[PDB]
Amino acid sequence: MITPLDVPPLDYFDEVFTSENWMVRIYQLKKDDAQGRTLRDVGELTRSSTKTRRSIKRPELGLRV
Amino acid sequence: TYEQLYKEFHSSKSFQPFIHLDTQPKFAICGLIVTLAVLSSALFAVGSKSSYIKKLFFYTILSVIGSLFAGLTTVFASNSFGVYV
Amino acid sequence: RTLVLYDQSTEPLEEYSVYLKDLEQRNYKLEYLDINSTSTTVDLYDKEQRLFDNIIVFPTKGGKNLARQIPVKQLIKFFENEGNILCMSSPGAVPNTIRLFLNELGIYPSPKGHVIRDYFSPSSEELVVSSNHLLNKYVYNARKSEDFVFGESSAALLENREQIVPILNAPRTSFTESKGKCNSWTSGSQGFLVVGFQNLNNARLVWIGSSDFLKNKNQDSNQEFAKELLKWTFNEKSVIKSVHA
Amino acid sequence: YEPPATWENVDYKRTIDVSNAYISETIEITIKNIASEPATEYFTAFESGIFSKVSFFSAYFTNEATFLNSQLLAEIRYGIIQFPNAISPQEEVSLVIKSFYNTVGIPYPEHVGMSEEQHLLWETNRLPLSAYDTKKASFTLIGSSSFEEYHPPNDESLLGKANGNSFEFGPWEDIPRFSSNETLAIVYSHNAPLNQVVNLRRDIWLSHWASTIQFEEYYELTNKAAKLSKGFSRLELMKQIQTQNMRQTHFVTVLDMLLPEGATDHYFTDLVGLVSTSHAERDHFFIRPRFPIFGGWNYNFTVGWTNKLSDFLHVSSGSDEKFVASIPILNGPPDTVYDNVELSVFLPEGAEIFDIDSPVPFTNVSIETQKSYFDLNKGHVKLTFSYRNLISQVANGQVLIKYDYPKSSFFKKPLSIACYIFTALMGVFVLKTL
Ligand SMILES: *[C@@H]1O[C@H](CO)[C@@H](O)[C@H](O)[C@H]1NC(C)=O
Ligand SMILES: *[C@@H]1O[C@H](CO)[C@@H](O)[C@H](O)[C@H]1NC(C)=O
Repeated sequence: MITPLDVPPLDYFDEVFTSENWMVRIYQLKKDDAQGRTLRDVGELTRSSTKTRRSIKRPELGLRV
Repeated sequence: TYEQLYKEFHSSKSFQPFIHLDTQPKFAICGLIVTLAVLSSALFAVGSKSSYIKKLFFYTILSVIGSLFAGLTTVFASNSFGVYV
Repeated sequence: RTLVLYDQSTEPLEEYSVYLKDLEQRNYKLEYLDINSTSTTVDLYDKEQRLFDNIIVFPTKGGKNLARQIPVKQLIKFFENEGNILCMSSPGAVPNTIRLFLNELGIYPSPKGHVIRDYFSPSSEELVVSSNHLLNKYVYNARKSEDFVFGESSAALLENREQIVPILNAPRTSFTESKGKCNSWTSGSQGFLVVGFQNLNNARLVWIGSSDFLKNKNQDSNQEFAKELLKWTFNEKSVIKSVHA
Repeated sequence: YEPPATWENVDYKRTIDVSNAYISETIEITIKNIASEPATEYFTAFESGIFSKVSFFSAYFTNEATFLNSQLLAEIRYGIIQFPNAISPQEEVSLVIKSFYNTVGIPYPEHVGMSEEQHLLWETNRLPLSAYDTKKASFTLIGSSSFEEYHPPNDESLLGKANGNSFEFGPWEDIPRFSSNETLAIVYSHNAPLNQVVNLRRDIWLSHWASTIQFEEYYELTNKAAKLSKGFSRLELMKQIQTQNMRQTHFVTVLDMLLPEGATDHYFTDLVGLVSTSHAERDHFFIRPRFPIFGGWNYNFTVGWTNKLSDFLHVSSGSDEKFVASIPILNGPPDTVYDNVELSVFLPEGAEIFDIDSPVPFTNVSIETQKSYFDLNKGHVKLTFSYRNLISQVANGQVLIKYDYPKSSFFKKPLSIACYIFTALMGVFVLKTL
């Protein structure tokens, strides 16, 4: 048995074809982000849009080279 | 002139085929039988020991006939199999 | 072409004419727009058609007005389609939509309370940044030493990626001190005051960390720097193309 | 170049029907002759863009069914109309012109879901573009459910008046000549699949021994409708067809070829083999592609069949060895548009053409030879026409070939095989006796 909550979403690929009986499935690589973000961040931004809010948090990151 | 060719087209008679395509397999088999019932005599003649001139004569005289019959069976069979002419 | 957002309450447009007139003298056709008076929104896209080629977001004070006018998910899609952007900020003006958009790019501005200050300064009254802090030659290269005037600026942290283009820096001594007991946003030379960004499609954003940089009352000290930064921002100073490979 | 002003349009009403995947313009004009020597000419003006793609241009009097000698010429461009009888210096005569373009409006949103309806955008000229001074003019659009404009003009006079089934325009009392300063752009609803055949080549194999004429066609089909956003997803497709939503969707699922009267031995083939989803009923061949052709997808396939030859040939009257053949020029899906047509007729091994006539002006005609099964010398005689712009159901003509086929070359076909068999036997003889 398979439940719809099992399979996680696919963030780096996007489906472009699948046969009548779902036998052969053809996916395509997504083009890398224009702004330089990791596509997982784009995914989490598009699936979690309204509730994912944080007031203020100083980001922790390495000193700019 | 398109008008006069189109006038001549309808006026004329239709096309009557030489040998209908429904009775060509019959001729195909009845010619396939004959074209081998004769071409075996050719090989028997050439194999048989006799005068060279007589062998040549009794080979070509009944080889031309087998040639014609095979060249007329290979059209009826080709039409009957679905690859016309 | 260019669109010009502003807010009369926070900062009147009458103190920015000198530069916008300089734009009107270079064939730019810019339509002014208010933030509250116009209840009807503005349309950047109609059926996948970019209307404007440039955007200038003068200081605002957050609110639901800006958030209605241009949300993040629309501004990203506009900037991605070769749309240049200029953007300003200050500890008196930190729009939430601007902050979230810049955070999505990689630039992190300061929050409302935090303000930069430097005790080692020739003029105590306001911030004077020396022309030795220029970090990128193609944007602006100082022919002669000068002093850019800033007032109540707000430095920004930068991530480590290949698109961000630091243009100015803050003096090493300076530091951001907030009213409350919050940790200093940026300490030392790690805090940048003017920061560009170049998309992979050759779109260009420029964030200026002070509302007092472009005011017409300051045009004797930082005239040429502003007139070159506004050229670089609108893709008309350093553009390269390869003809035959 | 401007034609000598000689006529005056005393009425000019034009109607454009956008209902069948190609613009079909119909202009009804009453015309008066300027007082001068009786002239017999007329120059209709097409824009240089539209004139590049026009596939049919007819013109006839309202009173008389018969047509005129309408012809195209060879930056406004012109088409020539010429009257049978010279018009009087001062006379009034009605006339009707029908043109069939090959350009349809581009999808406006361009990205629609597979269940939404698509809207198309078309750019034409509002004020009539004529080579003479026009007195009264009216414009009308028909054939769609809903019309809307796009960047409407401020002036009220230049604004369309909506109607229940049509979109008319107010008559203009005085229009000067060569006025093309207003580029109207209009969007309209349209749910057809917008087929387009980028390349068609159809072969017609005559054969007198078997007395059968067999057709073989190779379609390269492209859908021009709005592409689908978010990419393909079989789940949505197979969940929407189970509900009654397959009314007029804009993707191709089944094509309906219309063959001649009695066809046999139908086949439908693809580049990667045989397609099994075909169905041949009476006078209709239904075809299901491998995948549904959404917007922007290409499908290249082949379809063939066979007919009795007695319906297309006719032996002449004076002699029994002069034949006249009337080959149909197009029979495909109901409403497509062909961007190139290559019509090849393969007359038998020893034919010899005497006359060639076509009812639609072709671009190129040539004669070669091509060898086929049991063609042991010079093969068949191939006669190929090349047409450029053709419509599916209004470019209905018949190419008339007139050739001869003497019995001295009808019976050479068995003899040319008898020669090989006899040579092989006479070679085996020498090889075995030496
Ligand atoms: C709204 O805009 C007007 C523009 O003149 C300004 O004067 C006013 O202060 C603004 N009100 C706000 C931002 O609440
Ligand atoms: C017409 O077809 C012939 C035959 O191949 C070719 O030689 C000639 O160049 C063609 N002309 C045009 C204008 O297409």
